[PDB]
Amino acid sequence: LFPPQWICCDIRYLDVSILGKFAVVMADPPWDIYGTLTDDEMRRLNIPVLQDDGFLFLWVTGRAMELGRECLNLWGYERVDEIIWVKTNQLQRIIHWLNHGKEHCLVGVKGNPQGFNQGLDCDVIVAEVRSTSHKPDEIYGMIERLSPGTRKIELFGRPHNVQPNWITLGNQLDGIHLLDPDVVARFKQRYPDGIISK
Amino acid sequence: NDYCQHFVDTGHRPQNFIRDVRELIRLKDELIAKSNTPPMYLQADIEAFDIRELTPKFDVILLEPPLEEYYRKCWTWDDIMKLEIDEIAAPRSFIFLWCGSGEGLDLGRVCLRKWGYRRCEDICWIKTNKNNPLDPKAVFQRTKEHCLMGIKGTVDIDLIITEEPEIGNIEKPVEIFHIIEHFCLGRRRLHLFGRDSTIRPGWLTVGPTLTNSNYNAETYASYFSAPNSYLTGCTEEIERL
Ligand SMILES: CC1(C)CCN(Cc2ccc(N3CCOC4(CCN(c5cc(NCc6ccccc6)ncn5)CC4)C3)cn2)CC1
Repeated sequence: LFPPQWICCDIRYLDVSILGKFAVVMADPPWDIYGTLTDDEMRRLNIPVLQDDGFLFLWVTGRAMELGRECLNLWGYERVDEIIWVKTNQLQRIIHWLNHGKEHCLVGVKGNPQGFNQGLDCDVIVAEVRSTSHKPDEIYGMIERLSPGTRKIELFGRPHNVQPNWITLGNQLDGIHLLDPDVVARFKQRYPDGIISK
Repeated sequence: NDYCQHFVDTGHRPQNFIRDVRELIRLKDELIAKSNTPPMYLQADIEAFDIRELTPKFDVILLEPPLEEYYRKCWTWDDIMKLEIDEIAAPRSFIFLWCGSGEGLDLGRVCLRKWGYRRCEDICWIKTNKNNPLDPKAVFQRTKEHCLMGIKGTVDIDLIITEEPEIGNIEKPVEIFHIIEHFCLGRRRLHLFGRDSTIRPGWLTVGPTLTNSNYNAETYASYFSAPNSYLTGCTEEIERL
Protein backbone atom coordinates (compact mmCIF):
# COMPACT_ATOMS: atom_id res chain seq x y z
CA LEU A 1 0.00 0.00 0.00
CA PHE A 2 1.50 3.23 -1.48
CA PRO A 3 1.43 5.64 1.57
CA PRO A 4 4.22 5.74 4.20
CA GLN A 5 4.29 2.95 6.78
CA TRP A 6 6.48 2.41 9.81
CA ILE A 7 7.14 0.32 12.91
CA CYS A 8 8.75 1.62 16.07
CA CYS A 9 10.88 -1.31 17.19
CA ASP A 10 14.25 -2.62 18.22
CA ILE A 11 15.54 -3.91 14.91
CA ARG A 12 17.60 -6.51 16.80
CA TYR A 13 14.41 -8.19 18.02
CA LEU A 14 11.66 -7.60 15.45
CA ASP A 15 10.63 -10.71 13.52
CA VAL A 16 11.12 -9.20 10.07
CA SER A 17 9.71 -12.31 8.37
CA ILE A 18 6.26 -10.71 8.80
CA LEU A 19 7.15 -7.90 6.36
CA GLY A 20 7.41 -9.87 3.12
CA LYS A 21 9.95 -9.28 0.34
CA PHE A 22 11.33 -5.98 -0.96
CA ALA A 23 12.80 -4.75 -4.21
CA VAL A 24 15.11 -2.38 -2.31
CA VAL A 25 16.50 -2.35 1.23
CA MET A 26 18.24 0.69 2.65
CA ALA A 27 20.05 0.85 5.98
CA ASP A 28 21.93 3.58 7.82
CA PRO A 29 23.16 1.56 10.80
CA PRO A 30 24.54 3.03 14.04
CA TRP A 31 27.88 1.30 13.58
CA ASP A 32 30.11 0.88 16.64
CA ILE A 33 32.90 3.17 15.49
CA TYR A 34 22.61 7.40 20.53
CA GLY A 35 22.49 3.62 20.80
CA THR A 36 24.71 1.55 18.54
CA LEU A 37 24.92 -2.10 17.57
CA THR A 38 27.98 -4.24 18.09
CA ASP A 39 29.68 -5.77 15.07
CA ASP A 40 28.12 -9.11 16.05
CA GLU A 41 24.62 -7.62 16.33
CA MET A 42 25.01 -6.20 12.81
CA ARG A 43 26.24 -9.51 11.42
CA ARG A 44 23.27 -11.26 13.03
CA LEU A 45 20.59 -8.97 11.55
CA ASN A 46 18.12 -11.08 9.59
CA ILE A 47 18.67 -9.16 6.34
CA PRO A 48 18.62 -12.37 4.22
CA VAL A 49 14.84 -12.86 4.68
CA LEU A 50 13.99 -9.37 3.36
CA GLN A 51 14.70 -9.94 -0.36
CA ASP A 52 14.91 -12.58 -3.06
CA ASP A 53 16.10 -10.41 -5.96
CA GLY A 54 17.04 -6.77 -5.56
CA PHE A 55 19.35 -4.11 -4.23
CA LEU A 56 20.64 -3.07 -0.81
CA PHE A 57 21.88 0.43 -0.03
CA LEU A 58 24.19 0.49 3.01
CA TRP A 59 25.63 3.70 4.43
CA VAL A 60 29.16 3.31 5.85
CA THR A 61 31.82 5.52 7.44
CA GLY A 62 35.21 4.93 9.02
CA ARG A 63 35.92 1.28 9.67
CA ALA A 64 32.37 0.37 8.62
CA MET A 65 33.69 0.86 5.10
CA GLU A 66 35.19 -2.57 5.75
CA LEU A 67 32.72 -3.98 8.29
CA GLY A 68 29.87 -2.98 6.00
CA ARG A 69 31.43 -4.93 3.14
CA GLU A 70 31.71 -7.93 5.45
CA CYS A 71 28.02 -7.69 6.41
CA LEU A 72 26.99 -7.15 2.78
CA ASN A 73 28.70 -10.40 1.79
CA LEU A 74 27.60 -12.34 4.89
CA TRP A 75 23.99 -11.38 4.19
CA GLY A 76 24.31 -12.75 0.63
CA TYR A 77 24.97 -9.63 -1.47
CA GLU A 78 27.69 -8.69 -3.96
CA ARG A 79 28.79 -5.04 -3.84
CA VAL A 80 28.28 -3.69 -7.37
CA ASP A 81 28.32 0.11 -6.86
CA GLU A 82 29.26 2.76 -4.33
CA ILE A 83 27.45 6.07 -4.17
CA ILE A 84 29.19 9.06 -2.72
CA TRP A 85 27.36 12.05 -1.34
CA VAL A 86 29.41 15.23 -1.66
CA LYS A 87 28.28 17.41 1.23
CA THR A 88 27.73 21.09 0.35
CA ASN A 89 26.29 24.20 1.96
CA GLN A 90 23.39 26.20 0.48
CA LEU A 91 25.88 27.77 -1.98
CA GLN A 92 27.23 24.48 -3.45
CA ARG A 93 30.55 24.70 -1.59
CA ILE A 94 31.98 21.51 -0.08
CA ILE A 95 31.70 21.57 3.71
CA HIS A 96 42.25 11.99 10.63
CA TRP A 97 44.71 12.42 7.76
CA LEU A 98 42.26 14.25 5.47
CA ASN A 99 39.18 16.36 5.95
CA HIS A 100 36.11 14.44 4.80
CA GLY A 101 33.92 15.95 2.13
CA LYS A 102 31.74 12.97 1.39
CA GLU A 103 29.78 10.06 2.79
CA HIS A 104 29.66 6.61 1.19
CA CYS A 105 26.72 4.28 0.45
CA LEU A 106 27.53 0.75 -0.68
CA VAL A 107 25.19 -0.78 -3.28
CA GLY A 108 24.74 -4.55 -3.06
CA VAL A 109 22.80 -6.92 -5.32
CA LYS A 110 21.13 -10.20 -4.36
CA GLY A 111 19.87 -12.72 -6.88
CA ASN A 112 19.05 -11.49 -10.39
CA PRO A 113 16.83 -8.39 -10.33
CA GLN A 114 14.72 -7.97 -13.45
CA GLY A 115 12.97 -4.82 -14.61
CA PHE A 116 15.10 -2.24 -12.82
CA ASN A 117 16.22 0.93 -14.59
CA GLN A 118 19.96 0.64 -14.13
CA GLY A 119 22.11 3.52 -15.36
CA LEU A 120 19.57 6.35 -15.16
CA ASP A 121 21.40 8.07 -12.31
CA CYS A 122 25.08 8.52 -11.68
CA ASP A 123 26.95 7.52 -8.54
CA VAL A 124 27.64 11.01 -7.13
CA ILE A 125 25.12 12.99 -5.05
CA VAL A 126 25.72 16.72 -4.52
CA ALA A 127 23.35 17.96 -1.82
CA GLU A 128 23.19 20.18 1.26
CA VAL A 129 24.01 18.89 4.72
CA ARG A 130 21.12 19.09 7.18
CA SER A 131 20.79 17.84 10.74
CA THR A 132 23.37 15.47 12.19
CA SER A 133 23.21 12.12 10.42
CA HIS A 134 20.35 13.14 8.11
CA LYS A 135 20.92 11.46 4.73
CA PRO A 136 19.98 13.42 1.58
CA ASP A 137 16.47 12.93 0.20
CA GLU A 138 17.95 12.60 -3.30
CA ILE A 139 18.63 8.93 -2.52
CA TYR A 140 14.88 8.19 -2.43
CA GLY A 141 14.45 9.71 -5.88
CA MET A 142 17.36 7.73 -7.32
CA ILE A 143 15.90 4.57 -5.83
CA GLU A 144 12.41 5.36 -7.11
CA ARG A 145 13.71 5.89 -10.64
CA LEU A 146 15.73 2.68 -10.37
CA SER A 147 12.70 0.67 -9.21
CA PRO A 148 9.45 2.64 -9.57
CA GLY A 149 6.36 1.57 -7.68
CA THR A 150 7.95 -1.40 -5.86
CA ARG A 151 7.97 -2.17 -2.11
CA LYS A 152 10.98 -0.83 -0.19
CA ILE A 153 12.16 -1.05 3.42
CA GLU A 154 14.43 1.30 5.39
CA LEU A 155 16.29 0.11 8.49
CA PHE A 156 17.29 2.55 11.26
CA GLY A 157 15.16 5.32 9.83
CA ARG A 158 13.78 8.31 11.72
CA PRO A 159 10.40 10.08 11.32
CA HIS A 160 11.67 12.41 8.57
CA ASN A 161 12.61 9.28 6.59
CA VAL A 162 9.10 7.90 6.03
CA GLN A 163 8.22 7.88 2.33
CA PRO A 164 5.54 6.41 0.06
CA ASN A 165 6.23 2.84 -1.07
CA TRP A 166 8.53 2.48 1.96
CA ILE A 167 8.15 0.77 5.32
CA THR A 168 10.45 2.42 7.87
CA LEU A 169 11.89 0.64 10.93
CA GLY A 170 13.55 2.41 13.84
CA ASN A 171 13.26 2.92 17.57
CA GLN A 172 12.52 6.67 17.50
CA LEU A 173 9.52 6.32 15.20
CA ASP A 174 6.12 7.10 16.70
CA GLY A 175 4.26 3.83 17.23
CA ILE A 176 3.20 1.42 14.51
CA HIS A 177 1.48 2.55 11.28
CA LEU A 178 0.72 -0.27 8.82
CA LEU A 179 -1.66 -0.15 5.85
CA ASP A 180 -0.68 -3.06 3.60
CA PRO A 181 -3.27 -5.77 4.43
CA ASP A 182 -0.81 -8.65 4.00
CA VAL A 183 1.54 -7.03 6.52
CA VAL A 184 -1.27 -6.10 8.94
CA ALA A 185 -2.51 -9.70 8.86
CA ARG A 186 0.91 -11.23 9.51
CA PHE A 187 1.71 -8.63 12.18
CA LYS A 188 -1.51 -9.42 14.05
CA GLN A 189 -0.91 -13.18 14.32
CA ARG A 190 2.77 -12.75 15.20
CA TYR A 191 2.17 -9.92 17.69
CA PRO A 192 -1.45 -10.29 18.88
CA ASP A 193 -0.89 -7.89 21.81
CA GLY A 194 1.27 -5.46 19.81
CA ILE A 195 4.40 -6.05 21.92
CA ILE A 196 7.76 -6.73 20.23
CA SER A 197 10.15 -8.33 22.75
CA LYS A 198 12.96 -10.86 23.08
CA ASN B 1 17.30 21.73 -6.38
CA ASP B 2 17.75 17.99 -7.04
CA TYR B 3 20.91 17.63 -9.14
CA CYS B 4 20.24 13.90 -9.51
CA GLN B 5 16.95 14.70 -11.25
CA HIS B 6 18.83 17.37 -13.21
CA PHE B 7 21.39 14.82 -14.41
CA VAL B 8 18.53 12.55 -15.50
CA ASP B 9 16.95 15.52 -17.31
CA THR B 10 20.05 17.00 -18.97
CA GLY B 11 23.05 14.67 -18.67
CA HIS B 12 25.00 17.22 -16.60
CA ARG B 13 26.58 15.30 -13.71
CA PRO B 14 25.77 16.70 -10.25
CA GLN B 15 29.47 17.39 -9.63
CA ASN B 16 29.35 19.92 -12.50
CA PHE B 17 27.65 22.29 -10.05
CA ILE B 18 30.12 22.17 -7.15
CA ARG B 19 31.61 25.64 -6.78
CA ASP B 20 35.11 26.86 -5.93
CA VAL B 21 36.75 23.55 -6.89
CA ARG B 22 45.04 31.12 5.28
CA GLU B 23 47.54 30.40 2.47
CA LEU B 24 50.63 29.12 4.35
CA ILE B 25 50.57 26.04 2.10
CA ARG B 26 52.81 27.88 -0.37
CA LEU B 27 55.74 27.91 2.06
CA LYS B 28 55.15 24.22 2.82
CA ASP B 29 55.13 23.55 -0.94
CA GLU B 30 58.46 25.40 -1.06
CA LEU B 31 60.01 23.28 1.73
CA ILE B 32 58.82 20.13 -0.07
CA ALA B 33 60.44 21.43 -3.25
CA LYS B 34 63.70 22.19 -1.43
CA SER B 35 64.01 18.78 0.18
CA ASN B 36 62.91 16.75 -2.90
CA THR B 37 65.42 14.29 -4.26
CA PRO B 38 66.29 14.42 -7.97
CA PRO B 39 63.71 12.51 -10.02
CA MET B 40 64.77 8.91 -10.45
CA TYR B 41 63.19 6.44 -12.80
CA LEU B 42 63.56 2.91 -14.09
CA GLN B 43 62.07 1.06 -17.02
CA ALA B 44 61.06 -2.35 -15.68
CA ASP B 45 58.50 -4.97 -16.63
CA ILE B 46 56.98 -5.30 -13.17
CA GLU B 47 55.45 -8.71 -13.93
CA ALA B 48 58.92 -10.23 -14.53
CA PHE B 49 60.88 -7.87 -12.29
CA ASP B 50 62.10 -8.80 -8.82
CA ILE B 51 60.85 -5.73 -6.97
CA ARG B 52 63.22 -6.55 -4.10
CA GLU B 53 65.89 -4.97 -6.33
CA LEU B 54 64.19 -1.66 -5.47
CA THR B 55 66.00 -0.38 -2.37
CA PRO B 56 65.92 1.05 0.17
CA LYS B 57 62.51 0.41 1.71
CA PHE B 58 59.98 3.09 0.88
CA ASP B 59 58.08 5.53 3.07
CA VAL B 60 55.35 6.05 0.45
CA ILE B 61 54.22 3.79 -2.39
CA LEU B 62 51.86 5.06 -5.09
CA LEU B 63 50.50 2.09 -7.03
CA GLU B 64 48.75 2.69 -10.37
CA PRO B 65 48.27 -0.69 -12.12
CA PRO B 66 46.77 -0.37 -15.60
CA LEU B 67 43.27 -1.81 -15.19
CA GLU B 68 41.30 -2.93 -18.25
CA GLU B 69 38.33 -0.80 -17.12
CA TYR B 70 40.53 2.23 -17.91
CA TYR B 71 40.36 1.43 -21.66
CA ARG B 72 36.93 1.63 -23.30
CA LYS B 73 49.42 -4.99 -21.12
CA CYS B 74 46.48 -4.73 -18.69
CA TRP B 75 46.77 -5.88 -15.09
CA THR B 76 44.07 -7.91 -13.36
CA TRP B 77 43.49 -7.90 -9.64
CA ASP B 78 44.90 -11.46 -9.72
CA ASP B 79 48.18 -9.96 -10.98
CA ILE B 80 48.14 -7.01 -8.58
CA MET B 81 47.37 -9.07 -5.47
CA LYS B 82 50.42 -11.22 -6.21
CA LEU B 83 52.84 -8.28 -6.12
CA GLU B 84 54.97 -8.56 -2.98
CA ILE B 85 54.63 -4.93 -1.95
CA ASP B 86 55.25 -5.84 1.69
CA GLU B 87 58.80 -6.78 0.68
CA ILE B 88 59.75 -3.17 -0.22
CA ALA B 89 57.60 -1.14 2.21
CA ALA B 90 59.28 0.35 5.25
CA PRO B 91 58.00 -0.92 8.65
CA ARG B 92 56.23 2.43 9.05
CA SER B 93 54.97 3.50 5.64
CA PHE B 94 52.01 4.42 3.48
CA ILE B 95 50.39 3.22 0.27
CA PHE B 96 48.09 4.96 -2.22
CA LEU B 97 46.33 2.43 -4.47
CA TRP B 98 44.27 3.54 -7.47
CA CYS B 99 41.36 1.07 -7.46
CA GLY B 100 39.08 2.27 -10.27
CA SER B 101 35.32 2.14 -9.71
CA GLY B 102 34.33 -1.53 -9.88
CA GLU B 103 35.56 -4.72 -8.22
CA GLY B 104 38.84 -2.97 -7.32
CA LEU B 105 37.06 -1.18 -4.47
CA ASP B 106 36.83 -4.60 -2.81
CA LEU B 107 39.92 -6.33 -4.18
CA GLY B 108 42.07 -3.27 -3.49
CA ARG B 109 41.15 -3.57 0.17
CA VAL B 110 42.10 -7.27 0.15
CA CYS B 111 45.46 -6.19 -1.32
CA LEU B 112 46.04 -3.55 1.36
CA ARG B 113 45.42 -6.11 4.12
CA LYS B 114 47.50 -8.74 2.34
CA TRP B 115 50.46 -6.35 2.28
CA GLY B 116 49.99 -5.42 5.94
CA TYR B 117 48.26 -2.05 5.69
CA ARG B 118 45.06 -0.73 7.16
CA ARG B 119 42.98 1.70 5.16
CA CYS B 120 42.84 5.14 6.68
CA GLU B 121 41.41 7.27 3.84
CA ASP B 122 39.34 6.74 0.71
CA ILE B 123 40.19 9.51 -1.79
CA CYS B 124 37.62 9.96 -4.55
CA TRP B 125 38.48 11.45 -7.94
CA ILE B 126 35.15 12.91 -9.09
CA LYS B 127 34.91 13.54 -12.83
CA THR B 128 32.84 16.42 -14.20
CA ASN B 129 31.39 16.46 -17.72
CA LYS B 130 30.91 20.21 -18.22
CA ASN B 131 32.27 19.88 -21.76
CA ASN B 132 30.28 16.83 -22.95
CA PRO B 133 26.89 16.77 -21.07
CA LEU B 134 27.99 0.63 -18.51
CA ASP B 135 29.57 -2.31 -16.61
CA PRO B 136 27.02 -5.16 -16.74
CA LYS B 137 27.03 -5.29 -12.92
CA ALA B 138 26.64 -1.49 -12.59
CA VAL B 139 23.45 0.00 -11.14
CA PHE B 140 24.48 3.60 -11.76
CA GLN B 141 26.63 5.53 -14.20
CA ARG B 142 30.16 5.50 -12.79
CA THR B 143 31.63 9.01 -12.67
CA LYS B 144 34.48 8.66 -10.16
CA GLU B 145 37.56 6.63 -9.24
CA HIS B 146 38.91 5.73 -5.79
CA CYS B 147 42.49 5.97 -4.49
CA LEU B 148 42.78 4.08 -1.19
CA MET B 149 45.29 5.26 1.43
CA GLY B 150 46.82 2.59 3.67
CA ILE B 151 49.15 2.80 6.66
CA LYS B 152 51.39 0.22 8.25
CA GLY B 153 53.23 0.56 11.51
CA THR B 154 52.72 3.28 14.07
CA VAL B 155 44.83 20.87 4.96
CA ASP B 156 43.53 18.62 2.17
CA ILE B 157 40.15 16.95 1.65
CA ASP B 158 39.47 13.42 0.39
CA LEU B 159 38.10 14.67 -2.96
CA ILE B 160 39.72 15.58 -6.28
CA ILE B 161 37.43 17.22 -8.85
CA THR B 162 38.48 17.59 -12.50
CA GLU B 163 36.91 17.19 -15.92
CA GLU B 164 36.70 13.70 -17.32
CA PRO B 165 39.80 13.28 -19.52
CA GLU B 166 39.53 12.55 -23.23
CA ILE B 167 38.99 8.98 -24.37
CA GLY B 168 42.07 6.78 -24.02
CA ASN B 169 43.77 9.26 -21.66
CA ILE B 170 44.54 7.07 -18.65
CA GLU B 171 46.42 9.64 -16.56
CA LYS B 172 45.35 10.27 -12.98
CA PRO B 173 45.03 13.82 -11.63
CA VAL B 174 48.39 15.25 -10.58
CA GLU B 175 46.57 16.57 -7.50
CA ILE B 176 47.09 13.13 -5.93
CA PHE B 177 50.82 13.94 -5.67
CA HIS B 178 49.97 17.21 -3.92
CA ILE B 179 47.85 15.39 -1.34
CA ILE B 180 50.55 12.75 -0.75
CA GLU B 181 53.37 15.26 -0.46
CA HIS B 182 51.45 17.53 1.94
CA PHE B 183 51.28 14.63 4.43
CA CYS B 184 55.08 14.97 5.02
CA LEU B 185 55.48 11.18 5.27
CA GLY B 186 59.17 10.83 4.45
CA ARG B 187 61.31 11.12 1.40
CA ARG B 188 61.61 7.63 -0.16
CA ARG B 189 58.64 7.76 -2.54
CA LEU B 190 57.96 5.06 -5.13
CA HIS B 191 55.46 5.31 -8.01
CA LEU B 192 54.83 1.88 -9.52
CA PHE B 193 53.39 1.85 -13.07
CA GLY B 194 54.30 5.50 -13.56
CA ARG B 195 55.21 6.74 -17.06
CA ASP B 196 57.56 9.29 -18.66
CA SER B 197 54.70 11.77 -18.19
CA THR B 198 54.44 11.24 -14.40
CA ILE B 199 58.14 11.57 -13.51
CA ARG B 200 58.50 14.07 -10.69
CA PRO B 201 61.12 15.51 -8.30
CA GLY B 202 61.09 13.63 -5.05
CA TRP B 203 59.87 10.37 -6.60
CA LEU B 204 61.33 7.15 -7.91
CA THR B 205 59.17 6.08 -10.88
CA VAL B 206 59.16 2.44 -12.05
CA GLY B 207 57.17 1.14 -14.97
CA PRO B 208 57.09 -0.80 -18.22
CA THR B 209 56.63 2.10 -20.68
CA LEU B 210 59.45 4.37 -19.46
CA THR B 211 61.72 5.21 -22.35
CA ASN B 212 64.81 5.94 -20.24
CA SER B 213 66.26 4.97 -16.87
CA ASN B 214 68.63 6.65 -14.45
CA TYR B 215 68.07 4.49 -11.37
CA ASN B 216 71.11 3.31 -9.43
CA ALA B 217 70.38 1.73 -6.06
CA GLU B 218 73.55 3.05 -4.38
CA THR B 219 73.05 6.60 -5.68
CA TYR B 220 69.41 6.51 -4.60
CA ALA B 221 70.27 5.26 -1.10
CA SER B 222 72.87 8.04 -0.78
CA TYR B 223 70.06 10.60 -0.84
CA PHE B 224 68.81 9.21 2.49
CA SER B 225 72.07 8.38 4.27
CA ALA B 226 72.89 10.23 7.50
CA PRO B 227 72.27 12.92 8.53
CA ASN B 228 69.17 12.73 6.27
CA SER B 229 67.70 9.31 7.17
CA TYR B 230 64.60 10.59 9.00
CA LEU B 231 63.53 13.82 7.29
CA THR B 232 59.83 14.19 6.54
CA GLY B 233 60.28 15.96 3.21
CA CYS B 234 58.72 19.11 4.73
CA THR B 235 61.73 20.52 6.62
CA GLU B 236 64.80 22.52 5.65
CA GLU B 237 67.84 20.65 4.37
CA ILE B 238 70.54 19.97 6.97
CA GLU B 239 73.60 22.20 6.58
CA ARG B 240 76.63 20.48 5.05
CA LEU B 241 80.13 21.85 5.69
C1 LIG C 1 25.20 11.23 7.22
C2 LIG C 1 24.77 9.73 6.88
C3 LIG C 1 24.16 9.63 5.45
C4 LIG C 1 23.71 9.35 7.88
C5 LIG C 1 24.30 9.12 9.29
N1 LIG C 1 25.22 7.98 9.25
C6 LIG C 1 25.52 7.61 10.68
C7 LIG C 1 24.24 7.48 11.50
C8 LIG C 1 23.33 6.43 11.29
C9 LIG C 1 22.15 6.36 12.05
C10 LIG C 1 21.81 7.29 13.04
N2 LIG C 1 20.63 7.21 13.80
C11 LIG C 1 20.40 8.07 15.01
C12 LIG C 1 19.48 7.39 16.09
O1 LIG C 1 18.52 6.53 15.63
C13 LIG C 1 18.86 5.63 14.57
C14 LIG C 1 17.72 4.83 14.06
C15 LIG C 1 17.01 4.09 15.21
N3 LIG C 1 17.92 3.21 15.98
C16 LIG C 1 17.58 1.88 16.22
C17 LIG C 1 18.33 0.97 17.01
C18 LIG C 1 17.88 -0.37 17.20
N4 LIG C 1 18.55 -1.34 17.97
C19 LIG C 1 19.76 -1.23 18.79
C20 LIG C 1 19.71 -0.51 20.15
C21 LIG C 1 20.88 -0.14 20.85
C22 LIG C 1 20.83 0.51 22.09
C23 LIG C 1 19.61 0.83 22.69
C24 LIG C 1 18.43 0.48 22.02
C25 LIG C 1 18.49 -0.17 20.79
N5 LIG C 1 16.71 -0.76 16.59
C26 LIG C 1 16.06 0.19 15.85
N6 LIG C 1 16.41 1.47 15.62
C27 LIG C 1 19.13 3.83 16.40
C28 LIG C 1 19.80 4.64 15.28
C29 LIG C 1 19.51 6.37 13.42
C30 LIG C 1 22.79 8.30 13.19
N7 LIG C 1 23.93 8.40 12.47
C31 LIG C 1 26.40 8.50 8.53
C32 LIG C 1 25.99 8.80 7.05
